[PDB]
Amino acid sequence: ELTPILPFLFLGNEQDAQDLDTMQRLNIGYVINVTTHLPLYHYEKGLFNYKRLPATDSNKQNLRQYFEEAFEFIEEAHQCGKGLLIHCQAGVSRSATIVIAYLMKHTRMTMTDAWKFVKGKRPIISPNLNFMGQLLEFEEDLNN
Repeated sequence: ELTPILPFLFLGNEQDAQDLDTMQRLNIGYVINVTTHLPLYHYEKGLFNYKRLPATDSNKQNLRQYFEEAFEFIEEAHQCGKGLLIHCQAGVSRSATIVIAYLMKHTRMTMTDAWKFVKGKRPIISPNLNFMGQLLEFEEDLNN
């Protein structure tokens, strides 16, 4: 169910991060794990490059702090022409907020539009009020 948000960006869940067979058929070379507790599945195989963003899906969690780290990673994955998977435990809130924000800054889109695109491919996404609110400040601060 890994949703191709882009040619070079896929958004999925925990079971998605485990399907190695699938992942190298899609050409994934990069993984962002947006959890605090889950393994970097397949790390020992030496296949992928990984970045953990140890966030929880709380109304108290700050993702804006990770926005930059995730973009630099995603853009390198573009510059090198291989796929990137971004996952949480379910692809609904944490990992989607980060996708929405990249689609904002490194594609030409407002939040409404970036959110609309992603929900159109992956309609289970439901970022919580806290994440929404952090997406709004990000819009202001870009279009400052």
